[PDB]
Amino acid sequence: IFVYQNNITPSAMKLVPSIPPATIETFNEAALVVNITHHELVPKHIRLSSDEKRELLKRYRLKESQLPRIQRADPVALYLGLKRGEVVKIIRKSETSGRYASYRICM
Amino acid sequence: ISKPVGSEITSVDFGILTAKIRNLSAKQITNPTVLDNLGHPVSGGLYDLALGAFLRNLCSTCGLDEKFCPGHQGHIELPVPCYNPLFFNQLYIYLRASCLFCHHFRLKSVEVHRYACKLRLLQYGLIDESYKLDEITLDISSTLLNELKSKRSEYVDMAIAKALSDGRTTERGSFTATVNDERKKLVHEFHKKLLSRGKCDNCGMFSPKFRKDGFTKIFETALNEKQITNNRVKGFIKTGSTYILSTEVKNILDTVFRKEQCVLQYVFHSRPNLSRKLVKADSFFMDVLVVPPTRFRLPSKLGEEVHENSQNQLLSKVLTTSLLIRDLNDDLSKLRVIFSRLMNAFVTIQNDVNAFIDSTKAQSGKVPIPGVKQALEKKEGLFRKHMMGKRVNYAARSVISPDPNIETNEIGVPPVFAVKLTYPEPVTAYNIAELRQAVINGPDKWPGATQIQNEDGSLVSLIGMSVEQRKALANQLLTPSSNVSTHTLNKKVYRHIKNRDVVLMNRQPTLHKASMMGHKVRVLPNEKTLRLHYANTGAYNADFDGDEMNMHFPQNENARAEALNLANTDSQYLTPTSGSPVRGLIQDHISAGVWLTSKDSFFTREQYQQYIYGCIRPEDGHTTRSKIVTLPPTIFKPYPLWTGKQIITTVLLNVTPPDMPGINLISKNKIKNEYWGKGSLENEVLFKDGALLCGILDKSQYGASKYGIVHSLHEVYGPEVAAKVLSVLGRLFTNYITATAFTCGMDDLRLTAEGNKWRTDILKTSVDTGREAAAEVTNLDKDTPADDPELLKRLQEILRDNNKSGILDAVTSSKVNAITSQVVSKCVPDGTMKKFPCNSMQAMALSGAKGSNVNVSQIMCLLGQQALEGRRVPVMVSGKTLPSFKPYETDAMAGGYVKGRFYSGIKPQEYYFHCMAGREGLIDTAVKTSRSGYLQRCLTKQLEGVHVSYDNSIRDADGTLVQFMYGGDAIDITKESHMTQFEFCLDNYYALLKKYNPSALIEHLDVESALKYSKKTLKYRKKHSKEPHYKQSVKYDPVLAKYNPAKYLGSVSENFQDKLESFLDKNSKGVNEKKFRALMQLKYMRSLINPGEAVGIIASQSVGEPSTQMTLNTFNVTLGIPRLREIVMTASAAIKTPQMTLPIWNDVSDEQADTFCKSISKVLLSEVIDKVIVTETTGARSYVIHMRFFDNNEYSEEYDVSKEELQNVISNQFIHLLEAAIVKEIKKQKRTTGPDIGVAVPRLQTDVANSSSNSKRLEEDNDEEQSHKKTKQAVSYDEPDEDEIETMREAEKSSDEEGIDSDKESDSDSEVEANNNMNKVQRDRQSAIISHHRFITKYNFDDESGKWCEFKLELAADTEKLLMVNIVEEICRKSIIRQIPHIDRCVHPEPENGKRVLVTEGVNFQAMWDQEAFIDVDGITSNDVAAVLKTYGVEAARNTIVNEINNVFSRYAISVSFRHLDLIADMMTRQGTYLAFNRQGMETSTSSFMKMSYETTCQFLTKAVLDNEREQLDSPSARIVVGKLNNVGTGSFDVLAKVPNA
Amino acid sequence: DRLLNSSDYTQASVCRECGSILTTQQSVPRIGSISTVCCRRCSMRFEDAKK
Repeated sequence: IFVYQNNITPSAMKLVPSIPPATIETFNEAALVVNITHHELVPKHIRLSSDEKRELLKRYRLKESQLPRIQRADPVALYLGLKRGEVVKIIRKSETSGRYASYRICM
Repeated sequence: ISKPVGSEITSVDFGILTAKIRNLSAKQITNPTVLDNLGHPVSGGLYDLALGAFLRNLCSTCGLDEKFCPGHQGHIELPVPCYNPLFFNQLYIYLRASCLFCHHFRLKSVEVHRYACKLRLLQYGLIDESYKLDEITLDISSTLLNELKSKRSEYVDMAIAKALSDGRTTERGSFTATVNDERKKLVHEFHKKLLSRGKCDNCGMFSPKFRKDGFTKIFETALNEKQITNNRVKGFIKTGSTYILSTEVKNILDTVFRKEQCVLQYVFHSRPNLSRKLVKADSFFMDVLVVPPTRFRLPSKLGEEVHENSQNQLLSKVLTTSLLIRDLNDDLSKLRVIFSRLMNAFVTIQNDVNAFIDSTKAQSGKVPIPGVKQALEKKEGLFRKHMMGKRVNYAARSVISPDPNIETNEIGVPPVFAVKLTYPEPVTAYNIAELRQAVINGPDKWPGATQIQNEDGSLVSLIGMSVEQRKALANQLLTPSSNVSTHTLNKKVYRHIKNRDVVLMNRQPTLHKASMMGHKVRVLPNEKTLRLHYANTGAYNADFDGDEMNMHFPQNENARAEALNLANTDSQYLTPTSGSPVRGLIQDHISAGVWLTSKDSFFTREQYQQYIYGCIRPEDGHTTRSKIVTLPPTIFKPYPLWTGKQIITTVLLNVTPPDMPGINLISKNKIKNEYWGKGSLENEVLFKDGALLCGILDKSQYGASKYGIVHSLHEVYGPEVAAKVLSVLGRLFTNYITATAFTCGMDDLRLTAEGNKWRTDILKTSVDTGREAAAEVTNLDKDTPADDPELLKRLQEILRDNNKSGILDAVTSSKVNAITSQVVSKCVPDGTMKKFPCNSMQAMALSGAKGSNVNVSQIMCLLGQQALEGRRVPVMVSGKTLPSFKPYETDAMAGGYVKGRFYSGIKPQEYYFHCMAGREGLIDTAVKTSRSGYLQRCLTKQLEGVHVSYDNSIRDADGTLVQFMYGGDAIDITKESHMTQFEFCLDNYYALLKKYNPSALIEHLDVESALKYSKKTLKYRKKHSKEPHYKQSVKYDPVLAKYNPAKYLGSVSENFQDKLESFLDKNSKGVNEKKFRALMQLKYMRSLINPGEAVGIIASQSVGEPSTQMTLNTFNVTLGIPRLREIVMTASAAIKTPQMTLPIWNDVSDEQADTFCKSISKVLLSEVIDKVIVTETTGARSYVIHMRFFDNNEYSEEYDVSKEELQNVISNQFIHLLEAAIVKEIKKQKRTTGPDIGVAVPRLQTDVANSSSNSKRLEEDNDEEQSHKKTKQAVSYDEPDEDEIETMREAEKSSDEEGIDSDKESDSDSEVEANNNMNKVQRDRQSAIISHHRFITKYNFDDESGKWCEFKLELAADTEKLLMVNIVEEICRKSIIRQIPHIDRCVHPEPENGKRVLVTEGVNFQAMWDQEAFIDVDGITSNDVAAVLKTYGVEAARNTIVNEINNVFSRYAISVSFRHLDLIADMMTRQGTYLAFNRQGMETSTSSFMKMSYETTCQFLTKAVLDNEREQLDSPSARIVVGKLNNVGTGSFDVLAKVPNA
Repeated sequence: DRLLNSSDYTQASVCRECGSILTTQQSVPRIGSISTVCCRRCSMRFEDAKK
């Protein structure tokens, strides 16, 4: 994680995929003043290992691209550090039912 | 139905006709003659007899006749390949991007190889592997770039073989919306890198860039003077835009497409290519046309005048030109002018096939000939007029009429309709007795028939026959015909519509599904109109004054079963929007139950037996006991009498089933107890074992009202018992009204003499109210008189302002509305002449029969304040509200307070003001119409295949999952009505136990499992009760997420679970608590949403229908439908009024919070200036600017702005703007000072189009304009007249290579007091202020008091007069003192329910995070959804959508369910972005017939062909086109018959 | 019923090889035969009897 202050050079933005095993995740420290997962409108995102991604897709009989999608540059997908093809689990409080578990894949 | 179909269409491939059309139709058309003299079809013409039979000639191809031939196609041999105007825009990309020398593209062959190899990955179900191709990257020699290509194709050959080894793809590929999202993102990028390059990267020699014109000519420019020097240092090792012939461009793009076959194999395919056919260039070029068959090109006709067709008119012009360009090619064959007509003939042979396909993309007199593209794209055309909107047989329409003597689930059919509409009834062994009588009666006498169908397929009409032939033909129905081909079939008598059929019945604006219900048929004699019950008038929303309803009569048993079980009126009792009942008795049945169930109502014995059999008749099947049972009387000894509440007991005793016990209900009336007298209890309704024991019945009980008696019988005994009670009470209070009438007279309206004495004296106290308010607003006192001249000066001051004078119109309105409610509160119950039961005027308001207490007050007491546009009566320029009043008359009556009443009359002055308030509602009559018409259509095209699956998930038609449960808990809205009404269920336990019968039910569903897991999750949640939501440990996901609710007993949402615990714990009441859980957890299981349910349509109708109810104006925040057009439609990144709710802390105080609002709210420098005194003098033009601020103790309270900040804005921002405005204005002085006199300027006041709305239809009154919208289906608007539709019409600009690339301009050619005695500081501050500005030359600032500022701009002497004060007033209103960005003004409103919050006019989340000492930053709430998406992610953007749709509905007191709002917000955020319902949102979708049928039809059509798409035929808009059965509901499964033999 | 079985509803013929509606035809039979339905662009004229 490379926390910076004003900017990283566009010449230096090419060094992010420069390591194919290892990732570099850059955050501007003005965007880190408030942890956005503590906000009332943001539910509990939990990321699923493939031992239960696969058991999710076996219950509902889903291809991976038929799930609801979360973006690669979402403020909570960048928080958890989601690679593409990783299902995150959302437990949100419905007005009707209370705690309601929903799922969403990163593509 | 006796002709079954086997094979059926399952999927539809798009494609291009190759020029081998010559196989299917070589009947080619060369003669441009259509008919000769003496009317024959000429051979080789456009009406040839090999194209199908025509004018009673036979077909030369079929051999069949005028009717039976299907028609045949024919081609027109173009001698040259002129291109296609559909695929032209998408070859002009491929022509600009190719190198003509190298015969490749301009890009690198490996950059093309990258995109060619990612699109191979996207056509399978794998996307992350298509981003891992960019991670293969290792002045480059040729042996490295051919190995880089080898290892990228190495990975893909393993990436596909890995996934196809699993089930993640098939050999036919996979294709979803998110897969189609990424493919559009590469191909649009691949068509942007290729469009802009300089040289070919595989050679040097580069082609000159083309430029086109209106789709007919291709021009190639001459390569300019700099670039040939590149062509001769690399290649060696006429005029502007010469013409390029159409055979050159094929020859160019043939060797381009042959060379890069590898990339184009994956641009023109979104699924894998399985035929491996080559993408060729003659797909873009048209060697031949085809001609539609003659049946599709018949002549047009008006009266006797039979004109020539549109299609033949265009198609002959091509065929004359083709013969010309053939004949003139013979002319040039013997060798100038002949070369200039041939090249001009190529312009017009292209231009006439461009005319054959398009109309606007050709040239036209005023309105040219329609092309085949423009026959498709509007509300009219083809794809919405004749594919979604067909006209039907077996239907009728008529005016409807009221009827209380029919059942509520019935329609009364006239005998005019009844002897026309016929149903094919196959004759069998059980119906020959009733179908012989049908053939005997014939088509005149009603229970008869019209025609019989033989076993061979032919019909035999019975119309002209007599009773001889008809009786001799009824006796032959069960006779087998001798044939063996038809030994299975039997005959079909087309009997008339009897009393046992059903009918779809259709009010014409069908805004929701209860506007089209299924009635039973009752054929009534002697009538000419359809005839309907009053209980159905709320469902269709009908008023019985000339409404026409369509009567659709379905024609098979798969539709009779579904109009009797699914779309009947008995199942439509509760609406799906909130679960409220929409069926009940309306006006005069309400006002008879208040008399019948009253306590005066005693009936004798002969009267008791008559009213029971007047409403309940055992022959029709109303009783359940086959014999009317009665009750003992309530009075025995003096004379036997029955009470009126005992008749209601009796009619409930007979219609309810005898096994189930009576209803137990405790409720309320609308009628207060004190209207009956001392100690009366006739407000509490009490049913105890099916017996009305207390309290009258009203609109609150058997109206369309929730938790009444009819709504309770629907829950305990079901929909058919509650249907019969509205039928029985509809006839009980009709026969009671006949025997005992009801009237409204003049004595019902008069006050008594004491009560009429009260309202004179209470209104005597309002003669001195208009001046007490007028002296309050002007801040005078001690009751200044009305004609005091200082008051009259002040009232004229508040006459000239609009933010004032609503102050006076809100003080004086409230100060006279108190006198209004003092007269009502003392008179209308107590000062009336006739008290409650006998006063039918009050009894129609208290019952809810018709009217209100407001209507009764304006009749008996006074009209009151007639308020206009929210304010009050408008005033003249002279201070007079009428010519009868003194100017500035301080009076209530002069301001429009009507003290008169409708009983006694309103005076001519106050008659006039009530005519003003009568008109201001009537301007909101015409603006109601086309508000929500387009909004609901745009919802119902996206939420249209969305349906419950059998695993309770909410999925779109293509399978792309939207939700995992409906609402969170999979409950139908029309079932959760008594689900939390636990007190009602405990009273009715034994009656509700054998509705939800658990004895024959428990061995099919698991009992012990989800009860065990729920008590884990319940107790574990009770541990971490005070932990916040982000610290909630997630060991135990909810029980619905693990167990099927319809299969496991006890798997229940965590909100129903807690309410059931909180009822059983706080209440101690032969019923245990174990057997009340096991019923209320069975009631939950039997109240679930069924699979196949069309929850997409229901959610889109439950939003769009009550938005026909919020069309009204202000009684700040964007209100109603234009707020709903921003959320649901158009996906507004820029809301016109964005806000931000900032919750302040608990320990911050109100003084600390108002001071905080001042710190955020922006302060213009205009806001702290009182006066600016500019003394201009000359000699150099020495302008002196003196500013007078307000006092420092004032603007430091009002704005929290220190006087040092005024120094730090004037000296550093103001004068930089001031001297910029001056040198701009002196530059205007030298350059532009005078126009050209005599030259006309353009137009003045016309609009952009049509110069008016309508020249004739704009003067149609609402009784005449509803006469033109009743006789035809005319609910649509052609131009829906919206700026957001115009902003949906205006966006998405052409190019960055346009005339202006970044909106570039010139930006060039610039090159009192008398004080002195400053200190050294202010002298030296001034020195660098002069030295850093251009004209200052003197400066000072009042630092001791902060009251003034002063400087002396001394300009040039050459300059002339200049309006300096208007320069200053602009700059002061723009100079910001203190603005936090994107935020204008904060304010501290009055709290709703303990939430101390702020409201911020603007959205800036990033800046409010640094104010955590006052604001809870973990609780701030916006309505800008595109800002919550950008900052807090996609789930907080989702919860903002459901919260901001709910503000639109709860403001109008409309309660939609949250289950409908959750399904829309999950559809708008299904991509992780904020998409709306529009063309741009619809783009990422699977089915193309949904896209073509919405709008921009041939836009999506060319997209579907260039994609070479297979249509999977699963959206419902694609199944109706191809005629396939829809699969939402009863089409969502297959029925299979069990046969016994092997 | 209200959009197919009452409005238009033809039982058309469709070739199962080219997958097209409008390329079909009932033949003119030689005088002994019964006419049958036969496609056109899947057809080959009898002159093409080549080896």
